[PDB]
Amino acid sequence: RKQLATKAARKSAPATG
Amino acid sequence: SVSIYPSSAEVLKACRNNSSILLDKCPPPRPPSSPYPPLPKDKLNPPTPSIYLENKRDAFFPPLHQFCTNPNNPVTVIRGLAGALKLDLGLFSTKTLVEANNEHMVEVRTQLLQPADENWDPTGTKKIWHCESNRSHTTIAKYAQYQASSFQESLPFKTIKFGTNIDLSDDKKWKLQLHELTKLPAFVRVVSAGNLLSHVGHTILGMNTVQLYMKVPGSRTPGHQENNNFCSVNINIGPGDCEWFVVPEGYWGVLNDFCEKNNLNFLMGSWWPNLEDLYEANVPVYRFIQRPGDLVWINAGTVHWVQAIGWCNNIAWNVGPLTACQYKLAVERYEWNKLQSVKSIVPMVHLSWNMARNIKVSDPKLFEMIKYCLLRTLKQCQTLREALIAAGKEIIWHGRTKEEPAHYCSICEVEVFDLLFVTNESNSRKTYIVHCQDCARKTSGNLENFVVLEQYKMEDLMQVYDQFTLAPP
Ligand SMILES: O=C(O)CNC(=O)C(=O)O
Ligand SMILES: [Cl-]
Ligand SMILES: [Cl-]
Ligand code: NI
Ligand SMILES: [Zn+2]
Repeated sequence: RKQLATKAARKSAPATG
Repeated sequence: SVSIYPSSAEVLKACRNNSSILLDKCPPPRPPSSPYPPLPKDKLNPPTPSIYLENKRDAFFPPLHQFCTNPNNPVTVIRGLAGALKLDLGLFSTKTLVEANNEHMVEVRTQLLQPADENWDPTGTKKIWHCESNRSHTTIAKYAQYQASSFQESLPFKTIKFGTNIDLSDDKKWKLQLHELTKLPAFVRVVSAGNLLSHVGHTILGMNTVQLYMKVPGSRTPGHQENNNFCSVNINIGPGDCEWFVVPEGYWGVLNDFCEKNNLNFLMGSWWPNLEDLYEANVPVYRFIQRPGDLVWINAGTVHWVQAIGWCNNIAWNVGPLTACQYKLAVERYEWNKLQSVKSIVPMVHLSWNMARNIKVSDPKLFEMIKYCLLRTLKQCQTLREALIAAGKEIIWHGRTKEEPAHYCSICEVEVFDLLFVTNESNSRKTYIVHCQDCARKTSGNLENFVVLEQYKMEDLMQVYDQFTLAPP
């Protein structure tokens, strides 16, 4: 069964650098 | 009992080519103009809706739930919540957390210590909206030393560090912490049958799992609405206080315009409103102090920003009441996010289908909104499926595993429901990258190097759709 790349959905704060 | 929606069989036969079943074209989401009627200056500093708990029974008083979700109340502060429930806030003290998981990952924001409720450019020349907040990472042990030693030192701007969005998601690592939170009334619990986010079926970190904040004075969370406009629950652990600034959902268009005018992105940017600008624009601002043990409920779509006044920790997560208002605002933001190329971390299509599987909905307005979403997406899926077969493009059964997350387009970040367009990751024959239909076709006109995976049996979706009917009250 094909393996799909994924990223963990996550709440996070803005960043400016 | 009147049905206004076609059956799944009728939807399917419509897609197989005469008359239309629905418009399908829809006014594009947009930011609201300043609310009408305008508020006079004497109404721009309203008191915060408050609940004063004394006894455990007070917290489980049913009307409390309805007070918090009332759309006219943008925020509710529930005073004395920890004390009423006899919650052991000590389980979330810096000392206790470090002892539990000394090496735990802590994301950090480094910021300038700004005076009062203001935000000045680094030279201290002029107030600006841009909020300098730079990312780094540390351990809970190291941030703890910084916080604790800070609390000793105290007793043209300084730099401070803020431990933020620390994930307390692992029940093995935080067993006692998380068990303590099951003492809460159902409507603010991280997990409950009445919480839409408990029907997602997979983890969204910080939304349906707990996040911790470790703060020193001046630590700021800049202006935002929650992801997909879900309500937020926040408990201050202490020992110090936090100050909250809140603007009603209806003014989010006005704040959006302020951001743009200050060359900042409303949805993704880092911005700290100038209260004097808001006052001149007749935007009302609720402002209050959250003490240790006080719970803050941020209603759906409420715009807010926060700063620590003392040294303290907070814990927080999202909840989604089973209401037309919450569902409407979540869908609106999902659609606006698409237009803005911003990822919705709540996969509203995936979620709506789970809601349809799991929840008997008795409110006609909410029922109609959900079924309308099912209709639009069922039609989109069948239409695409028919097109692909007409093109002789094969559809490979992929299915879903228990708890599998919703997938998103690696390019535009839109949720990709049911039919996944996948092509190999660079230099890999093992790993595949999900694309939406549009993005797949712009890489390959005819989908040459793409495979189409199907996650749900169409017969399954058709059944869920047909079985989703208005429940009796
Ligand atoms: O605690 C903070 O600094 C930020 N918290 C929130 O924005 C929230 O709980 O919704
Ligand atoms: Cl429950
Ligand atoms: Cl599942
Ligand atoms: Ni928030
Ligand atoms: Zn895409």
